[PDB]
Amino acid sequence: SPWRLLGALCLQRPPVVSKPLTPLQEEMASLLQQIEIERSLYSDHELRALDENQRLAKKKADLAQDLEDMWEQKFLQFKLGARITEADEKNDRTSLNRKLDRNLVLLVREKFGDQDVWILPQAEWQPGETLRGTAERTLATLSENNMEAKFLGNAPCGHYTFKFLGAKVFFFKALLLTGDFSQAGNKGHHVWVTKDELGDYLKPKYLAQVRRFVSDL
Amino acid sequence: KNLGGKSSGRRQGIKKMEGHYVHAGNIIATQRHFRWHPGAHVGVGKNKCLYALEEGIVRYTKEVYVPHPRNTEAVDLITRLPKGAVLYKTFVHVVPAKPEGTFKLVAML
Amino acid sequence: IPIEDFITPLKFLDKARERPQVELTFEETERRALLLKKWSLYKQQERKMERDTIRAMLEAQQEALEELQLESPKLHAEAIKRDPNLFPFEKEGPHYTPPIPNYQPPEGRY
Amino acid sequence: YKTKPTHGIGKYKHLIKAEVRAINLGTDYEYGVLNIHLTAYDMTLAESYAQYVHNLCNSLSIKVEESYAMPTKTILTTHERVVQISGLSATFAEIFLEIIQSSLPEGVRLSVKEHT
Amino acid sequence: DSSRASLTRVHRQAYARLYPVLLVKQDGSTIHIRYREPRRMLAMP
RNA sequence: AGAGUGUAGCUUAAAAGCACCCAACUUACACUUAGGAGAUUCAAUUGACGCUCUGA
Ligand SMILES: [Mg+2]
Ligand SMILES: [Mg+2]
Repeated sequence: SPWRLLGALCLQRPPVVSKPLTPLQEEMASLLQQIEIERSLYSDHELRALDENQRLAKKKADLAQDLEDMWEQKFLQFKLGARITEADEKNDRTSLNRKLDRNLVLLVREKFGDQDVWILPQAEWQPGETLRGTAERTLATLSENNMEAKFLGNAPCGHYTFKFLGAKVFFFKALLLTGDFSQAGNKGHHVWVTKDELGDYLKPKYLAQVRRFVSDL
Repeated sequence: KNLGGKSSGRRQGIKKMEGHYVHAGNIIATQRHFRWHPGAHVGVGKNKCLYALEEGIVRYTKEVYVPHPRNTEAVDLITRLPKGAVLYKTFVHVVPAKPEGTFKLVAML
Repeated sequence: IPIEDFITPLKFLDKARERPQVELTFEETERRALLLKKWSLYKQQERKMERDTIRAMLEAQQEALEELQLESPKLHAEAIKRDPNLFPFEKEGPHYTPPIPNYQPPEGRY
Repeated sequence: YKTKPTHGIGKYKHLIKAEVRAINLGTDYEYGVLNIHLTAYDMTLAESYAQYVHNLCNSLSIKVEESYAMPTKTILTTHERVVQISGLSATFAEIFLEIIQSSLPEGVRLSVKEHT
Repeated sequence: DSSRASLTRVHRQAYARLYPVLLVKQDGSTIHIRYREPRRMLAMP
């Protein structure tokens, strides 16, 4: 059969910031402190705060509070980095800091002779190169950078075939350790998309189901 | 160099086979290890002998071995078996022939 | 060599008098016991999500090696092979802030 | 008895297995023993994530030999726990690894280091 | 879902108070670690 | 568009039994003990809401 040979790749950006908690979990958190405090056994912080002040009351009837004052001021001194570097930008969809809590995936625009399809990153292949080698080549053709992506195995993840002459696309999985994404305002249309906008850019039935094999969290 | 080993035979094994009529206290089968386990109306001595408790007819059957939970050796052999596995052992029963007594007319008072 | 740190410290015996007061009222025990049930239903839902994304993706990935089996008999005998690059595997977890500005990198360390 | 059809009805040692390199022979390719090192400075965060990968393996029928720990280093003590895994298929290799990736709580680092 | 095995408890019996001390390793990596005498701001060069 | 159809995860169960979730003893798993959430797709054996596939 005439096979148009297409290999492809969804990259998975690991989230660098842990998710905020849920209203039941913060009660599940604050309950988990109180039972832990009740089952603790005489820390030296409360030994030098409760046993001393009885004896400091003893010399006056005949300090640890100044220590804890030094620990509130440095907690307020060195201010925190932004967990949300998202609400300020809200339109920089090319940014690697587009969403810090979620899973992000490369997604660009390609143009065909008959189709104008927003696409997950693809490439043509030849049986001379291995399939894990095609996904190795996709890291540095359309991205034009010095990224460090990590594959796990050689097995595919998602297989949707469409015919015009026949064709198959093969979606593989990688993960960036770091990335030297030079010229992030490239000539392309790369968007890092969590989950809900993947149902917004990829409409047809062989592209509206990429979300079935990316990690849901 | 090989001295010892002049022990006689124990003469153990089945004394009353299948279908034999057996009174209470008759030793059914003497054994060295648990070859036959006791069943209905059959007791065990200290030396694993099987004596009969009622007057009846000896039957040998195969049923499911469920050991006692305090018998930690066999329970740790039970909990290594696969999920459909069922153990079986040969049991010795006595089917009691007589009833335990009748109601006889003593006197019209 | 069998040396560990599971051993309970000797200092955590003597002065066990710091909380001889373990008491709650009725309603504090009521609201906690409602929380343990609502968290019992919560993690049942969260592991129901992961039992979906494991099963459904394995459905797609076994149908992928079913599709790459039929349409290329020389290429599904190589997708089964193992990459020799996962032997020194290591990955940090997530954080609160992606790192910082430039500097200030200070502690006396002793 | 031997001559009866009920011979061997009570035998059981064939239901009990009373008594490693990378096993990739012809198609059935599987790893050897694995080790999963998890280091964190919280005993609460290291002990509790050692449970979940063990609960993830038990729910997927992956054989866990040891789940021991190596002792701490006084930097502040870093607690390290080892979770021994054997046997992953081709489809299982990426999927079983990515869920332990997608559940790392707070700054704990993974490992797929091996024996010795 | 990086909140799975972080909702925890010291499963020992002889243990002291453990305070949610925020630690930075070298670069602005604020990580909550239970540590005695609550500093709320820890760092290493 | 057509076919297969459809009890919570599974059931030659008929509102069931196993699987399943948390807590405590366990390094942990396991066991056990305390708790937890569950369904017959709606309308009269029949028809039309949902899923699987073969198509454009
Ligand atoms: Mg002899
Ligand atoms: Mg003799």
